[PDB]
Amino acid sequence: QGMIRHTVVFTLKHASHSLEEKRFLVDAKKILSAIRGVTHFEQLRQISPKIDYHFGFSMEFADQAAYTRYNDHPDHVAFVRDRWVPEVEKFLEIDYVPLG
Amino acid sequence: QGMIRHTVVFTLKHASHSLEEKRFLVDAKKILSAIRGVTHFEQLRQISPKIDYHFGFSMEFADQAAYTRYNDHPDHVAFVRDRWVPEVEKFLEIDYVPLG
Repeated sequence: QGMIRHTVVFTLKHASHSLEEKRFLVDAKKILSAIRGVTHFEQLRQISPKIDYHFGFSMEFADQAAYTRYNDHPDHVAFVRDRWVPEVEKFLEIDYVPLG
Repeated sequence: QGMIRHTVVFTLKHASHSLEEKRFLVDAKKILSAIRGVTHFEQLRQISPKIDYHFGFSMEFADQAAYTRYNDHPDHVAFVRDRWVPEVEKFLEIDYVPLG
């Protein structure tokens, strides 16, 4: 079936430009980009005024197997439990594959 | 300020797998990818079951000037008036710049 582009757009509970915000972004990058199968991990600022999300993470997986293996990796599980759930205010997951 | 990744996630009023759906996608690609400043135009299928959008378009602009010039291009204006507004059920625009 092929390549999957996994993305998440989000807003944190932390104040804009704070050290808490910086630390979430810096730590997420270090942790998530190190997981086997994660490719082209990018941190983004969301700039459209129409939707109320401040940031995004984007990455690509060779296939659904790699995506599932990332999701279930202990480092990802720990990150979601210990950082994402407590610090993220709101989010949308948007995953893509090439049209076909 | 730099590169802008312009994306739109959407659902059409047309039935899934129909010729009307095919034609919207085929024509959007031909029209939009030909506009000066549009780079890496990609048509995508949205696959997360959590959000109710079927497709996405993604493209990149060198800067905000190129983005604005695409938006205001007669071909884009005509496409939005004649195809997007009448055929799109719902959508979200999510634009990104590199964090940073």
